[PDB]
Amino acid sequence: KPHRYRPGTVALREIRRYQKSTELLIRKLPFQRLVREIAQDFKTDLRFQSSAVMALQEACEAYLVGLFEDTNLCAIHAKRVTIMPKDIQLARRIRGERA
Amino acid sequence: KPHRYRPGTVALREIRRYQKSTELLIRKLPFQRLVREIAQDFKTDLRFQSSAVMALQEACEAYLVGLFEDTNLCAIHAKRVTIMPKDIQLARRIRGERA
Amino acid sequence: SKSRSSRAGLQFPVGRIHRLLRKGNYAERIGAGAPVYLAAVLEYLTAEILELAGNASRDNKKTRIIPRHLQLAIRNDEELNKLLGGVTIAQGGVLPNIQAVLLPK
Amino acid sequence: KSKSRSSRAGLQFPVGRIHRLLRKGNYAERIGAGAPVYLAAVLEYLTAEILELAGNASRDNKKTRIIPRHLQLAIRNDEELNKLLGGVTIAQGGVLPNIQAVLLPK
Amino acid sequence: TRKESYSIYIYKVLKQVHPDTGISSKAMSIMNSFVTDIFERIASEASRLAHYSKRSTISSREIQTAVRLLLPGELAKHAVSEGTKAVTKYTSSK
Amino acid sequence: RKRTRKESYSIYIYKVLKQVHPDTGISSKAMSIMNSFVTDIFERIASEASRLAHYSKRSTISSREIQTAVRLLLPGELAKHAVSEGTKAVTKYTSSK
Amino acid sequence: DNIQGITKPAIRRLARRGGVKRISGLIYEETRGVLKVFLENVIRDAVTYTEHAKRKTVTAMDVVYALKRQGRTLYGFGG
Amino acid sequence: RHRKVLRDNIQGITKPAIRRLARRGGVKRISGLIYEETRGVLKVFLENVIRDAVTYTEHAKRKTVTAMDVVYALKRQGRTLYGFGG
DNA sequence: ATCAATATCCACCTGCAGATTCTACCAAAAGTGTATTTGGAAACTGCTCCATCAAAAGGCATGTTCAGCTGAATTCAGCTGAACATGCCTTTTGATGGAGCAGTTTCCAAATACACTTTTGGTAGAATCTGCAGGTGGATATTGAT
DNA sequence: ATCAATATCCACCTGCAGATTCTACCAAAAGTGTATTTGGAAACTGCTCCATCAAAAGGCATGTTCAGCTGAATTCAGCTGAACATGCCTTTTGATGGAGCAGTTTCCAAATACACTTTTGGTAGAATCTGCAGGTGGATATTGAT
Ligand SMILES: [Cl-]
Ligand SMILES: [Cl-]
Ligand SMILES: [Cl-]
Ligand SMILES: [Mn+2]
Ligand SMILES: [Mn+2]
Ligand SMILES: [Mn+2]
Ligand SMILES: [Mn+2]
Ligand SMILES: [Mn+2]
Ligand SMILES: [Mn+2]
Ligand SMILES: [Mn+2]
Ligand SMILES: [Mn+2]
Ligand SMILES: [Mn+2]
Ligand SMILES: [Mn+2]
Ligand SMILES: [Mn+2]
Ligand SMILES: [Mn+2]
Ligand SMILES: [Mn+2]
Ligand SMILES: [Mn+2]
Repeated sequence: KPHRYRPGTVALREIRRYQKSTELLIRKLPFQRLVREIAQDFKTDLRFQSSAVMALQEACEAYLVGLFEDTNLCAIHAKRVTIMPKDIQLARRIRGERA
Repeated sequence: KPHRYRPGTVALREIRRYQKSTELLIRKLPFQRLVREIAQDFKTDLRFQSSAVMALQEACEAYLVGLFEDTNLCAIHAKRVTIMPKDIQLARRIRGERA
Repeated sequence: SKSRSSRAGLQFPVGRIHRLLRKGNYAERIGAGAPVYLAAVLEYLTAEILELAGNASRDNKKTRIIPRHLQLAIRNDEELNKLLGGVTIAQGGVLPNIQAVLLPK
Repeated sequence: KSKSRSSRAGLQFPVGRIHRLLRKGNYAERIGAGAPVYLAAVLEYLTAEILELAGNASRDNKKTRIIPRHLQLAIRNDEELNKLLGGVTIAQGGVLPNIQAVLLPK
Repeated sequence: TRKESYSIYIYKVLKQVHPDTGISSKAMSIMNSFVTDIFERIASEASRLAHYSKRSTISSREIQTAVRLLLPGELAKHAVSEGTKAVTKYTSSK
Repeated sequence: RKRTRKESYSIYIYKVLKQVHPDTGISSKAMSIMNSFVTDIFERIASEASRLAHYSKRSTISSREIQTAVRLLLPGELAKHAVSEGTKAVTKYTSSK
Repeated sequence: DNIQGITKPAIRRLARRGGVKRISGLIYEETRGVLKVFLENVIRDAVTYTEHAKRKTVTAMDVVYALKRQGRTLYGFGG
Repeated sequence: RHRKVLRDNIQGITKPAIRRLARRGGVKRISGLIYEETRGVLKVFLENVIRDAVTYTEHAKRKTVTAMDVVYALKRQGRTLYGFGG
């Protein structure tokens, strides 16, 4: 007989998993293309040290995870458990990033 | 006839007044004692330049006004119009001040 | 007989700014053009703020720039604001701004 | 005879090199004799403070070699180190396990 | 002794953009703090920039790159202009 | 072809690593991090020290400068112990010559 | 004591400049806490600058340097 | 001979990876509006870092962004990164 | 208060990829002996700075009354999580051409180091002005009631 | 929205005090003219490290179904926070004087910067070692349905 984890159970599982973890969470190549695109729109004919592309990813994923923490706090603050774009915006406004 | 403005009206009035003004809002002496009290916890026999006590008040009021701004935004975020300590705390955490 | 500031067409003192560079532990040798260029940049920014502030002053029917004018001048400009995001202007006050949901009716 | 300044101060960190880095760093014109010693000491103290805390983490986590995760556990769990490196990102560090209470089921 | 300022230059500049207006003294100092501040950011970044390239000399080029890094884009562009201008003029005079 | 030596703080970090955990070794990315930590803090202190010399119209950075620097930069306790260590390291370095 | 000198009306005033309309009664004591932490950190750093200059009087520059090095640059007393 | 044409690559930030990141952030439930919002924020973030890093590159008369360029870049942007050089 | 379905843990194993140890030059410490500076250590100013004093004045502390807001309780459509079938494209592993760092040499345009020689920018009294703070008297706004 | 009546605001004028501008001068910066240094820009060029390219494989990204539980919309009473007038007292503020100190000077002994001339400590690959990363298979929780 078919068996289902209740909604929100795999999420908690997923949190405990990824926080215990240390690995990059964005795919290596899709991100590198993004980097080479954005860069190229600012300057052409650019080469990148494989380490420089990694350094950027490390920083970016660091940033986004940090950002999602604060986001999740504004969601809870608003008596919700679901993050919304409104929450990201409050986080960023207060972080001073662009108020 | 005794006459009453409805709740929140003089508040709005007060807001427009104080945002239009530039004066320090904490009284100079109570603050000066506060400065001198706190300071002697670090070194004794201390004298203060009038400019130094003043610089501080400017900084404190700048800080607190900024903080009430970010706080009122958290109050709004929770579908309220009343700032509460939750709000001040959420602001201070996201500011990174003491998370 | 003729100073470097006027030699570059500047009000700011290319002379002093060269001494301050040397004496600021920035690098061992300071270049010939660096104090000119820097003095040039500083004057521009000064002028930029000051006009914006003068405009602020006349609009409150005043002829003398006080801090409020400088604060109004700065926070109403998207770029100067980004430049001095971390700066506090004593006696500056804040821009009149009130969140909508707080208005009545 | 050979005696090194590092050993003359009772330090592992290299007082010599740190004196040169000061001289060569556009910090001031003359560098005092004790400045590189005092700094080598402080840099040495902190290195140890972090390293001991990190070593515990590696051992608490079953392992014999400290990796980045460990330094991150060591730093983010110490209230004072954590303040010292509040703006610092440690590559390959991960985050401290933390789940808001309101999120658990009951 | 003498504690020097940027006051007279700020004022000179105040007049050629606005000859009408005067400047409050407390406001004059605000401006003075602004000039010394920005002075320092640029000069600091400039120092750093020369280090990254193992150079012993801060040149107009270093001040420029600096200015591109500190100032916002519209403000950066105009400042580079004015800066290049004053340099080329001072080059050409002697 | 004859790589111009790129010098590190590695061997010292390792020594100290051994003094606390003779047990444990360190991964190279971890070593690198640590190496980034030392250079960082070096610069923070050395900078603040630079400024302090400037405010007192001194041309010279002395153990006294580094110390005020360390007090400003470090948190309490890390500051207190770090001061001690420096003070100790210095007078011992005096006492030898 | 002296914090309490930071009166509820003055606290209310600052809030007003912030655009705050309605204020919980619990804010004031919370606010006094923040202000004392803020001040402590600034002053601690200021007096250190004092002590470094072998002085017994905190100068306005000592406050500025303190503020500057804490992420809160203050124009108007500098220089 | 010629280079390939890069475009629409911010979609490489797949919805699974945005969720993964939120999880590490400790996020339990995610609105559908988040993923496109996140992409916005990430691009702004990334642009500004790459702008500066590349500015360090050209200043050093180079054509290859070095890992140190990103590090300096991140640093003068308030975000110091350990792990790649100091 | 139970079992059936999964997911989580923990141990035990084994070859490699990554860490540690071993060796050998060279850049950089270290040791000496001149050749400068500098950061204090005392003697004294003038100055801001604390300490009062003494009224006056608003600004604050209280208490009352109540408007209206925050929090609680219920309800529901429909959004977002869990699960599955599909197959895409990312990840791995290896090779290759060559673009572009990086490292050395070689050598002037540029910067510094003096030595004087002007000039400017700072300081302390001098000389008008701009707002502040009040003063009517005129519409505005806010609120209570047909 | 009108009908009226407290209060709030806003304008135009007005007199003066506090600052601001304007004037009159001198050590200390700034600008010069030399005498050298010296950094770093150019011109080869030995060589890592990037960019492609390819080829095979499953780890995952995509897309669909489907229903649980969250968010949002509504309602409402209890009670917290606003407005207001009173009564009181702490803050203001204005000299007035004394003194604690910043702020300057004037030497000098101590400490530092140089300029070379040896002496190691560190570093860069080669030479060994050895965690632990991945892969299994059973014990131990955790979770969700009767
Ligand atoms: Cl130049
Ligand atoms: Cl003249
Ligand atoms: Cl050795
Ligand atoms: Mn299944
Ligand atoms: Mn131990
Ligand atoms: Mn709905
Ligand atoms: Mn003159
Ligand atoms: Mn008026
Ligand atoms: Mn008026
Ligand atoms: Mn009237
Ligand atoms: Mn009624
Ligand atoms: Mn009117
Ligand atoms: Mn004279
Ligand atoms: Mn598919
Ligand atoms: Mn709900
Ligand atoms: Mn040896
Ligand atoms: Mn394993």
